[PDB]
Amino acid sequence: IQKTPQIQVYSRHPPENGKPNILNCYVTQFHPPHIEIQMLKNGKKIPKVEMSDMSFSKDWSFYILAHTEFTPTETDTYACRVKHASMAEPKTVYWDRDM
Amino acid sequence: IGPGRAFYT
Amino acid sequence: SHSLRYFVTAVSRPGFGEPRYMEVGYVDNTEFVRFDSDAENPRYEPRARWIEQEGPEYWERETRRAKGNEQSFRVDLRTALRYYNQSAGGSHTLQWMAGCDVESDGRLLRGYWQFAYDGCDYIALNEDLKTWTAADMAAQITRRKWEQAGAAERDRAYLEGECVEWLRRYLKNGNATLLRTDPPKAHVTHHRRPEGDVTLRCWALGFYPADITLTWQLNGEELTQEMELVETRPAGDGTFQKWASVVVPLGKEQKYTCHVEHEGLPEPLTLRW
Repeated sequence: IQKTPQIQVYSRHPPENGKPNILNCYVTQFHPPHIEIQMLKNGKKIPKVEMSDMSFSKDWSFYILAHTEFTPTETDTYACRVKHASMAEPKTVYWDRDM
Repeated sequence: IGPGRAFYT
Repeated sequence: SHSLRYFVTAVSRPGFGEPRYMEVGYVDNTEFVRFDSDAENPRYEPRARWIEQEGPEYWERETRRAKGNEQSFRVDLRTALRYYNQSAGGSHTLQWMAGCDVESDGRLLRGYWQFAYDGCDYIALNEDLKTWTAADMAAQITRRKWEQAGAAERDRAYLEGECVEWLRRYLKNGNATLLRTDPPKAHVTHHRRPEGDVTLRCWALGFYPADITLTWQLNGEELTQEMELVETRPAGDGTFQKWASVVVPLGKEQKYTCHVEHEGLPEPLTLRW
């Protein structure tokens, strides 16, 4: 059995532009555990990204948290891109500050 | 403290 | 109630050496230990600051038990290939979860000792801690071997004995963080949508532990089918976040109330935009 990752992209504190913050990419519900996660700023890979240890849930699907420091602005766009063997394409999710 | 495996599947 | 749980994964990678073996230990919703065979000088390691108080014997002994477990899972992965007649070329994953739930009088409430193979239930110890449930044919082979060997009695000794005693002791030594409660800080945001109606989003932020109940009501009736929720998610600093939203007609937002229940609130919260 293979299951595709679910992805949430969100700040650790309420986003306000010009103020420093932490951007999270939370990847859940995938199986097998092989996965690649990249966080992006205006389409470019962010170099320092920290990854939590991976674990799994009640239903045995895995989960992991990636995060990086950031200061949001009006014009930069952030996203997280995930490659898993369950999908032909990598899946990109863009940060929406109201989600 | 964690669990130890004593028997094979 | 509180819990101590260990989450174990072995993943084979033919052509890229020995399988990867990992263990992660949790007390309730807090990870405190980890082991990773891919690391350099693979060692059981602190992942919480309260556990780093333990002397070198604790770490020596847990690194021994992880390394012994790793060898067992190497053999279990190849046994699976014979049970299921699978080529040695593909990658496969074997998972194991064991731990205990204890009421706060030190009395056990449920032990767990269960396995999965390539993402599906394989065998689990039942809640009597004496009998097994086997998912398929192959697992029934394991069941009968474990029945003849008296496996449940030994695994039950761990769940009833050292899993309860070490939990109780982790809770004392990590009291400051483990027996903290952080209430949610809640508020409702209002968003106009492009075809005339409104999203109201009820936020719960910075709470611990993770369990929480978030619901919307309209004139006192719960909106169980209409609500959208997100999975509860870590803020990354030890607390969690969640939100619930509803789509409501423009000009009728004040008829809707969001309700928050959490261990950190004496009374549930009712919020209204």
